[PDB]
Amino acid sequence: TFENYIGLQDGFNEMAYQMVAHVLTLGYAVMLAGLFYFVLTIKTVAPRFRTSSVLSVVVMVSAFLLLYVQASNWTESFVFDTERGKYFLGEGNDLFNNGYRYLNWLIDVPMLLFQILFVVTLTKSNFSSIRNQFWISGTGMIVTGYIGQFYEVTDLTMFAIWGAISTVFFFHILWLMKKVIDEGKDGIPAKAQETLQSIWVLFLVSWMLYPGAYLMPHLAGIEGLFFSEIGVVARQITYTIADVSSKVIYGILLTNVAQVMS
Amino acid sequence: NATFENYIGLQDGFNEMAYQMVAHVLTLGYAVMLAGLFYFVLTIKTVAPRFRTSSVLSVVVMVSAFLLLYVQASNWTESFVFDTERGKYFLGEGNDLFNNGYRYLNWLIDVPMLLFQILFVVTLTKSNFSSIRNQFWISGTGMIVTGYIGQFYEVTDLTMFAIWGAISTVFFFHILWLMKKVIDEGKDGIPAKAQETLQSIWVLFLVSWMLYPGAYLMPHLAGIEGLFFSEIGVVARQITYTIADVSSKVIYGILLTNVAQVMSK
Ligand SMILES: *C/C=C(C)/C=C/C=C(C)/C=C/C1=C(C)CCCC1(C)C
Ligand SMILES: *C/C=C(C)/C=C/C=C(C)/C=C/C1=C(C)CCCC1(C)C
Repeated sequence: TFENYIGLQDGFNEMAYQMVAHVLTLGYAVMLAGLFYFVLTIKTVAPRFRTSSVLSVVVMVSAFLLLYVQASNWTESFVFDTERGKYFLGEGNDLFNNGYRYLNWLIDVPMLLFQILFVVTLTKSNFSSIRNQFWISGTGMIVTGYIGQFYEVTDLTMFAIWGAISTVFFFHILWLMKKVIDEGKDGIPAKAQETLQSIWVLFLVSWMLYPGAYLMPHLAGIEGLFFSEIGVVARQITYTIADVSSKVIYGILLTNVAQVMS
Repeated sequence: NATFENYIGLQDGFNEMAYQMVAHVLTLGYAVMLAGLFYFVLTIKTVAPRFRTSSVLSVVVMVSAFLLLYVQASNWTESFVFDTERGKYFLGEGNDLFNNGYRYLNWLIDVPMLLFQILFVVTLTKSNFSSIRNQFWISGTGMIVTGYIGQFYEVTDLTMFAIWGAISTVFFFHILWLMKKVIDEGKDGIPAKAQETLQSIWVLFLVSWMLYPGAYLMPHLAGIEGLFFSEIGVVARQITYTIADVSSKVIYGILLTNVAQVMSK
């Protein structure tokens, strides 16, 4: 409950509050933009690759609704105070919770992991085990990382152990994902492999922003510059930077591969 | 292995009346979506800011429903070729009507939005907003996904048709149970006029959403399939789907603004 500590203790200034709102807003705006693209490029690809576009489409709705709800929740959860000149947390149900983002990833991560297996062929690996290990590891990554965030402020020590258990589940993801890229690369045109490598480095970078934002409150030391409203701002841009990269750009690039393969 | 509309269009064919009635009801469909879009943009100012998230969601539902119902109308016109020997329309050139993908893509997109938006209007006393949303999404998505999968076996494998269709009804009965809770809970504490509208919303939700399995699963469940395995059944199902979409999207969103307008006073 990092945002609710800052939101109630220090408060949010007008710039910070309206930035998180605006960033989240264009976040769900580009989600619907990416959805428009994936529907249009469904007959651009062969029937074999149309499962990937649907997975992109399904991912687009869920990210939009998440970014949509979190944008609405952010607008309503913090009420302006006239005497102090800041926005403070207030009472209701349906308050802004960054853990809702986690539960979204619980289902979005496997889809984003699966849909490349529908684009990319597996050589010297069976589709079942790869997909099956993707599922358990990514799910195991998110659930324990979900747990650690509960101790983001009250217990930094549990925040450490739980958040570290998941980052090896992360390292599992990258260790199963690399061969998917590798084995699927050779055999198809080299330009599609170059795309696929860009898809890998993009994969690498964007998926580090999610533990990187998980480390925003305690980056400039435990309670430094980022244990403030700017650390709350910084976290929500980062997520929005990651979400476009991890989903829209990632799916757009998986389609180019599917288009190149006809 | 074959869609109901594909089999009829490839084997039996379509006489002029049936062929033009499907396009007619499809064009009427997106016309109602475009007209509903006018209402929602025009009413966005009639509610307090906290309820414009629901109105804009309706706008989003209208745009995508309009666009996707539009492509279906265009595809229906372009996918069939007239045969002068039979006086009928036959799907040609390996046109599969996209396996009704645009129809199911439309449902895949709109269903979560339709379920999500009522939480932006209605206030909850006992339930966890995030968990309701997650369940809504899981059930709604699985329903349409399993509906699209089983739709390929309606003419071929009755066993596979039943196993996927029965799975879609699991998700469906779960949605009904959820939507009933949200509405019954959101009635507490609000003016009785919005309570009455919320009940009309429930009844409308119940009936309209029921029309989709009615046109797909209930013909086989009652043994009336076979009488509809023709061009008549293709038209009857499309008309039912279109009436259901107007009710579940446009009429649904209108009543939501009426609740938000009462609570915005
Ligand atoms: C569309 C959403 C995406 C791709 C989410 C990705 C999630 C992760 C790579 C983040 C996992 C975490 C860690 C590696 C460290 C501990 C906490 C987490 C869950 C943020
Ligand atoms: C606006 C889009 C809507 C409301 C469409 C929703 C679809 C359903 C409520 C129906 C789903 C189905 C079943 C319950 C059983 C058989 C398979 C379906 C997809 C027709």
